[PDB]
Amino acid sequence: GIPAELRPGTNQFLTTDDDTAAPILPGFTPTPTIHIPGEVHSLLELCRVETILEVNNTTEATGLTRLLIPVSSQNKADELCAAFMVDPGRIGPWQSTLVGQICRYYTQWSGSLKVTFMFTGSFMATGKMLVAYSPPGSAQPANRETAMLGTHVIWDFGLQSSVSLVIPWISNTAGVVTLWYQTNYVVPPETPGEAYIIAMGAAQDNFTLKICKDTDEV
Amino acid sequence: GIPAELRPGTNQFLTTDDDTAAPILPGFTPTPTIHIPGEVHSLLELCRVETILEVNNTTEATGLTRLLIPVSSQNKADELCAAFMVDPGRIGPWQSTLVGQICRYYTQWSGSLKVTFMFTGSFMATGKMLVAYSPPGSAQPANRETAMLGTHVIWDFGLQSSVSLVIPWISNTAGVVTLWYQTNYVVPPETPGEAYIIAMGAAQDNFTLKICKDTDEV
Amino acid sequence: GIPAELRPGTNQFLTTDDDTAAPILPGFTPTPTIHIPGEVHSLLELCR
Amino acid sequence: ETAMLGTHVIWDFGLQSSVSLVIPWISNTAGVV
Amino acid sequence: ANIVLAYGEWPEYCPTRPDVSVNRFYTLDSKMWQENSTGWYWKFPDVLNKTGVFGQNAQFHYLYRSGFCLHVQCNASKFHQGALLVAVIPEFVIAGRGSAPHPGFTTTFPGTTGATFHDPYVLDSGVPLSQALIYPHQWINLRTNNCATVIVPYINAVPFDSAINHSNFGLIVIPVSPLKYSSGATTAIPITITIAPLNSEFGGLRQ
Amino acid sequence: ANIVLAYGEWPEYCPTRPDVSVNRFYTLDSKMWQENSTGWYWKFPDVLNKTGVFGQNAQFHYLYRSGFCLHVQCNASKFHQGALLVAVIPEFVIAGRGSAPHPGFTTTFPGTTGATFHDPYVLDSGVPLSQALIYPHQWINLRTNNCATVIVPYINAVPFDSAINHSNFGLIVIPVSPLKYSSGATTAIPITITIAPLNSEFGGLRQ
Amino acid sequence: VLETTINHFFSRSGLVGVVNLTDGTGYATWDIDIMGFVQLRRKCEMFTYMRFNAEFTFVTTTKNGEARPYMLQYMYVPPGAPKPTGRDAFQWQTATNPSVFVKLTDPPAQVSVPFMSPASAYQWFYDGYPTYGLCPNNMMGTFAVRVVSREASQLKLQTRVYMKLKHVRAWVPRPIRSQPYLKNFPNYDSSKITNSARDRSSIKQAN
Amino acid sequence: VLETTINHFFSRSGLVGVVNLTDGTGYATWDIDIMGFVQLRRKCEMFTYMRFNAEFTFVTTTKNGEARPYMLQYMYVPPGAPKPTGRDAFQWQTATNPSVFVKLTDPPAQVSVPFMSPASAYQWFYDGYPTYGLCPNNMMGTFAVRVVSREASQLKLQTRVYMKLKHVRAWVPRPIRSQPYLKNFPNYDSSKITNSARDRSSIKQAN
Repeated sequence: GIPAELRPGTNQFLTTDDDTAAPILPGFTPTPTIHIPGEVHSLLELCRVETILEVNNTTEATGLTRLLIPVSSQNKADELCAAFMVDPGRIGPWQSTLVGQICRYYTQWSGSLKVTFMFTGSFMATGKMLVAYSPPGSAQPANRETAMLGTHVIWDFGLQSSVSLVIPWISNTAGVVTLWYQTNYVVPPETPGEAYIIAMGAAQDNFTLKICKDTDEV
Repeated sequence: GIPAELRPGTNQFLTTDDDTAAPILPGFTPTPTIHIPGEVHSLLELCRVETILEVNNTTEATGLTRLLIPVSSQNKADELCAAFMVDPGRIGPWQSTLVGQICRYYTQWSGSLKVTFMFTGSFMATGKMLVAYSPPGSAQPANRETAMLGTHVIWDFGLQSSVSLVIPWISNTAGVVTLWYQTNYVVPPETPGEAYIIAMGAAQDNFTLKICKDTDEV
Repeated sequence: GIPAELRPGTNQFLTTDDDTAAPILPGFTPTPTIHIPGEVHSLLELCR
Repeated sequence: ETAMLGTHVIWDFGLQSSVSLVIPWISNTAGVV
Repeated sequence: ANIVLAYGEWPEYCPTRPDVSVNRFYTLDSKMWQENSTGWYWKFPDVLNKTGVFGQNAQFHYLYRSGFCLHVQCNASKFHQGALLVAVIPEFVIAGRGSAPHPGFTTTFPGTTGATFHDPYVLDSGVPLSQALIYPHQWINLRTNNCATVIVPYINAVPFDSAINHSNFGLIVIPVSPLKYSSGATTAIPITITIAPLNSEFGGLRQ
Repeated sequence: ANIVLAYGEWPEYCPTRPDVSVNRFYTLDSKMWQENSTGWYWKFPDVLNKTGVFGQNAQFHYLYRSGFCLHVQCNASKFHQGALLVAVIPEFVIAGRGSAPHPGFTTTFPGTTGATFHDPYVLDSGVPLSQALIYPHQWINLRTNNCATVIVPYINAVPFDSAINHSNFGLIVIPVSPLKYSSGATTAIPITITIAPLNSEFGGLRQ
Repeated sequence: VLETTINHFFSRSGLVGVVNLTDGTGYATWDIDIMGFVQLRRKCEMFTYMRFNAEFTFVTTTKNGEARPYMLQYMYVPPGAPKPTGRDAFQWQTATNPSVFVKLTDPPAQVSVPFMSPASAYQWFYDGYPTYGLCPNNMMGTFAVRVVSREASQLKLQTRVYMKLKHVRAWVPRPIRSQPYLKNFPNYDSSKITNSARDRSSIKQAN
Repeated sequence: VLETTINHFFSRSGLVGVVNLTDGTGYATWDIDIMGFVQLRRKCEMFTYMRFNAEFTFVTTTKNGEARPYMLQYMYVPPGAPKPTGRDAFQWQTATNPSVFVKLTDPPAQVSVPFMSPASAYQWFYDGYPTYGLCPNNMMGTFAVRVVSREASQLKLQTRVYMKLKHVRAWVPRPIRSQPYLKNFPNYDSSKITNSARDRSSIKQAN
């Protein structure tokens, strides 16, 4: 007969509460654990993998062609190839990647994003591409030289067929990655004058996510 | 007046729950334990004892004759004597043994089964018998030489009157044990030309049972 | 606010139960025990 | 695919322009390459 | 050989322990195993209740406790075929067969003559005979061996109990394989049982 | 180079482990990548189910467990452009496309010939292809490399399972970048797959 | 290694009786027995000697289901003590019969009856005379229910008893029954005998 | 560093089913499944193998909302065990099916079902034949509800089940689904295909 008074908060079912429950089958052991490869421990492990962005999500595009940035020989220098924002939670190109899907299950995120471009053109066809990152709050650059001043990477197809651009930091106006025709898409005779670039994004060791939430894709 | 809130799951009677109850007669000692031989501690101890299978469970058979596999002299070689599946939980010959009755109180089981055949014929009558075990998923062999290739034991009545066949492993399509007339049932003059074989089954040190359940024999 | 669920068997008065009760006069001492001869401790002493 | 199961060598022109196939043993029905 | 220790336990000592001729070998009347035979059973305290010194002790002592050395032998020829299961069944409660009849003393306690099984398949108890190998048992095969030795200790929830109104265990022999023979052979072969009550104790010497 | 260890795990040993010619290199028929191609998939236990020693073992053994060394090569010229994603998908469940159809064995288990993707965008499973890089994958760029090596260990919730009724994983190759070429070039370029089953174990030798 | 032990084999609460009050008889008794229901009778009869503590839970309800806060008395009458005869009879007030007072709206009453047989173990197969062979050594007591009130209400009640065994030991296993039960005596049907195995087409067909 | 773990990613109770009693059918069953609702189906299908213990809470209510103290029975039927067919059928009284007796006015009933698959992990993508590809390895049991009463009341009920996962491990992550679901099979619509990203004006506009 120990004294005990029912403090308020009893007689209630708290959904979030981490409290134990009486087992249905006490003393019943489960199947012993075996070694299954590919064990996960956090969603960050799923966030740090490169995944294709749907940068060509514009209209009049079929299924597979929506993942491809079309580059052509008949495009002048100092011209814009493609542009997309950096924030993955908001709808757009990042609605297709995995980090832009996992971050929709949370409310807040903060870390450095990695963007990769991989070129699918003839080995005999080369060119140059300016990949410029516009920090948040700055409008989309209208000219190639304005985009050149900020963070950028000069990408040469002849030497590197896949370039990386680490974005310093983003949070929950967003930050724009633009693709600029630096010189041209030169092409030898008897070779298609139209190639494609695929954009793939991921996260880094700085990425953290706070406060879960239910998605709206369903 | 220690703080304490009634977490959900109170005010309920959980049948499975392993929780204490207030004794009706507190402080009342029971009769002191004496040494009674034959103490049991698990159902596995009851499973590892040989017990007769009802392999002759076909129709038009009386009580005692349902446990006997009839072998006769007027049966050619390369012929089938009797066949029965290995799984004890499913109805059939194992519905009569003890391991096939205890395993009906559970849902799942996994281990090696032992099958024994004991011959009841004249000491002057000998013969040969092929005991073949067909692994699960393989249909019942139609010929003696197809059954010979797999797991088998050559059984000679003149030397051994009781043979053992350890089944490698079974789980919850089943596995078939077949009895083949290898040569013949030779018989001296003035001696019956019809004998019997009794089949008895058990379990091994590998047998385990998971998740209890209520039987349907009642 | 420690977690605690009311296991079945509560809200009942078990006559046999050997459970404590709240004293009517807490902290009130009884008359100190004196030596009274003929003390009993079991019914066996009365049986022999 | 029937020829693939036995002894074989996968020959890629881009990498190797000349491949070798040692035949295990022959004697005096014959063996086919 | 054919030695079997029931439950790996030996009849033992904790009363008056005579152990002079009460431990001698009593041999019951042989049973004639026939081709239509169905089996027999013996409730052991009842079996020895009128056999000389053991009978005198058991009938005139209130309490009793002892083990038993059992030897079942079937004398058959090499031209006879058949099998015999010899099991000891602690508290072998013979049941009725009313579709409520209450057997009778001739069945429940059959004496040194024993009684036959009406339905050997159900063991006259509603339990299938196939599972009867859970008990301390012994196979007798006319082709292999004739002697079946079982040493059964004292199996009871109480250290002592009366030997006249309670049956400690039952001994059953059942022809699972029917006896078969040719023309001119012995149509009924005998089964012999010998009893050696090791470590006998008696108490409460009633008149 | 182009070496990839799936999940940083190697096919390994715990049955009968032949490992004489069951571990040899089986090379499937080349697939002709065209400009309108949509991709192909191979369920691996099904792929080798009739290829010599592995086929004999798999069809006639109940249980099976092994890893795999995979080599996907696309023989293209320097005047051809295109990209190819080579991913291994554990339990690649091919789904139906009824707006309830139940595919068919030609699709679910396509054999050594493989089957094409009807809707490569949804992976014929309702999942977008963009996120398919979560699996152990490899890019094949006709401008950079031709060989794509993936070493996949045994991925299963149970140590052994049948190789005839269950597909451990599926291997998919998809032209994310359509094949483009000029006039006079090879209109269809080949894709070659070689399989090396490291550390094979078999059990339950059925007929 | 835990789900096969005797303790785990027997520890699960289950309905062992149904009791109906009327409160026009007013009361209702229920003698404690394990063999009231076939499912649990078939489990305890698998052994010879058992020794356990039983926990009884009473899930009482009204005819419709709704529970007005009526007060109840569950009285445990150990063997030897006379059972109540009426609603207002003097055996209800006996202090030596343990009693439990609960309301209808209160959680079910739960009590623990210890192993209190005169012998050292229970036994439901008694071979002898005290089918017959009924042993008074295992009575376990009685349970009586009534509504306590200075005036007899009109409430109609139906009580359900759930019994759970713990600290349970068993000795001398014996075959599980196959014949249908006919309540204390292992009577079966001589004519209607159910073969322990279902009949098939022929002995040479595995299925 | 805590809100991104799998344990935290999955540990939150949520509605997994709706159950309606009528008590004129009298009872109502509900087979345990995770893919009943799209929100939680989309989360568990992100992985291949999962291993967890599920906690079920039943928030039952009347049609209006008011709760008379009626008594309820939540019976858990593990896979293999037959499910109840009627209100008074004999499967309700089976002692091996765990049961929970609570009142309407009592707090919600809460129970914990452990990881009890025959395999070492669950899997909702099974590639093979036992779309098809349904694995009996993950059934997790059943839940049945009825009002216990000697007479069938007229109460109308509606039960809500809330399931919470803990001690949860996952293996082999896979893409989250984008196509709408069509209940066990990953069927999608061939014609109606929803692009994972919303369409914008042109590829050169960042917004």
